[PDB]
Amino acid sequence: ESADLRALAKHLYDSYIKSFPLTKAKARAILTGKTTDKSPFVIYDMNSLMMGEDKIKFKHITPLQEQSKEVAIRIFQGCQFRSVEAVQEITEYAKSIPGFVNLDLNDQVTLLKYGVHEIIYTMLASLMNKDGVLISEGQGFMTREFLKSLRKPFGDFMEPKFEFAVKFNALELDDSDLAIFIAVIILSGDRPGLLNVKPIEDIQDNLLQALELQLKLNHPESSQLFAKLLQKMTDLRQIVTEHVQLLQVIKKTETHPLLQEIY
Amino acid sequence: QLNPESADLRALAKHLYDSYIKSFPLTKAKARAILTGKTTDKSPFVIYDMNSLMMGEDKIKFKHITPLQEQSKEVAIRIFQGCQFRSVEAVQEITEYAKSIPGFVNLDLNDQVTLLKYGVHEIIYTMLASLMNKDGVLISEGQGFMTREFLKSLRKPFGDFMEPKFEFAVKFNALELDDSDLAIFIAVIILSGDRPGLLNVKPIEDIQDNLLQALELQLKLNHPESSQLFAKLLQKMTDLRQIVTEHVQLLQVIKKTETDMSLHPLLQEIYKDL
Ligand SMILES: *C(/C=C\CCCCC)=C1/C(=O)C=C[C@@H]1C/C=C\CCCC(=O)O
Ligand SMILES: *C(/C=C\CCCCC)=C1\C(=O)C=C[C@@H]1C/C=C\CCCC(=O)O
Repeated sequence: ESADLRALAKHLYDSYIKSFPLTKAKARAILTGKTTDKSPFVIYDMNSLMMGEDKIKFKHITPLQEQSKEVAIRIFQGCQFRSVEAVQEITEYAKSIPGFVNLDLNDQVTLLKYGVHEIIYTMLASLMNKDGVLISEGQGFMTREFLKSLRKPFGDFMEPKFEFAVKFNALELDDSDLAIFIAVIILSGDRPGLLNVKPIEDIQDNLLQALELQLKLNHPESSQLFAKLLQKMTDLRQIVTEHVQLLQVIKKTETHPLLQEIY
Repeated sequence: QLNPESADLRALAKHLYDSYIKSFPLTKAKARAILTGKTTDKSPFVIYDMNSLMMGEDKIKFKHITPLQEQSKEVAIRIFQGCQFRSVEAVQEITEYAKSIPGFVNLDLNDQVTLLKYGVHEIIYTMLASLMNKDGVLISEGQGFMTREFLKSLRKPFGDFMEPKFEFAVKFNALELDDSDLAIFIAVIILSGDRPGLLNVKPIEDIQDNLLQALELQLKLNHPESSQLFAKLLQKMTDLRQIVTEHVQLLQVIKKTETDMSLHPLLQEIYKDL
């Protein structure tokens, strides 16, 4: 049924673009030249960040008064706001994956709950390079060295992912490939608390076929790509528990009685 | 049917299965023939308590897995000293298995040592799975069987080193893999490239790309019904990591709780900034 897989690939790609504003393609051009011609505001140091707040006016996160008086905190604060946006973008895409909405409600919640981080890192890679990462709509670009520049637990917190980004992007996958790759991550049957694994596994099984095919056609040239891709999930889990430990440390910091609530 | 290029890969599969057998005494075929009690000559002595723990050392072979030492007042540790030496032995075998992997000895010496460094544990847990069933694991090479419940009780930290294993084992054994499969898979594992500090990474990838192809053909030929087993097996590699990680974690605590216990240079050198 290799007529079914190619149609399931298109559907997911179609849905991936509707649910996600900044594609991997759009993101790439901006890290190179066909910037539309409208280049991104490079945040390279303190004064570039400060000035950043009003030019790119990512004053969605930065608004809130009583707090924003210690730079790196206002930035982490940022990474959180956008992550919350993304999680609703992921949830929506998810609901586009055939069979998902038909699963036991709890499991949908459960698969989403345990799979959004793996998916946020995966796409964060679509938007970063060895030296930097696109922020807010693609308007900005925060430097890698400026990130290590942050002090306390912040200094290195992003550096883990930069290393993961390089390796992952070396695979040179495009959105066409990522849409399917993301459907697989969600349909993971080893998520704790699941109640009906058979359905989920069957779905991922059909997704893994559609991906294997996608990769063969999209990259005849590259051998065993499918295999190196599945192997990356090992990095992702490992990267996701670590980030989960730094959270632990920042919780040796002081960071409203309705903000932490949402998050 | 079998195109020239594919036939070239079957050769590889048969060469590793051959080197695998020749390097590992207790294969999965033997281990299952023991665990599934299809025998009256291959019956293991079960250890599910101190009593039989005492019975076991008397009954089954034991040229001191736990070397020179009078009964170090605690079983949970005796088991561990033995469960330690046993691993150093596996790295030995695994190291010999590697050498047979085509192109592996032809690599920068420094890289060989690193491919193992990271690959040795992911492999020990893969194979240890062959010696397990939901209820326990074989010891002494089939001669004994230590029940999963006895272990889980050992004590304070010591009763926590084995759950992850049984946890993986039952899920991994679920794939129903056989020796000729494991041999190729374990070769892939060693031949990573995604391993840290690997000086020359390219050559590693060219060898793995091959091992991965061999595994792909093998699994399809050996499991015509197993839909996407190739993939399902590759994902299991992530479980392999959490197990290793979590272990390292447990070991450090243990490196503080028990001041008189000894690791092993080799075991420590793997963990040495792992
Ligand atoms: C931000 C930090 C924490 C996320 C919340 C954790 C819950 C326990 C993350 C980080 O540093 C790595 C990924 C995210 C970044 C946020 C958005 C990425 C944008 C990718 C896109 O949608 O194109
Ligand atoms: C050894 C206990 C029993 C194995 C019996 C079979 C012999 C034929 C266990 C095991 O397999 C899982 C953990 C431990 C050995 C593994 C690593 C040694 C120390 C490194 C560490 O994880 O701390």
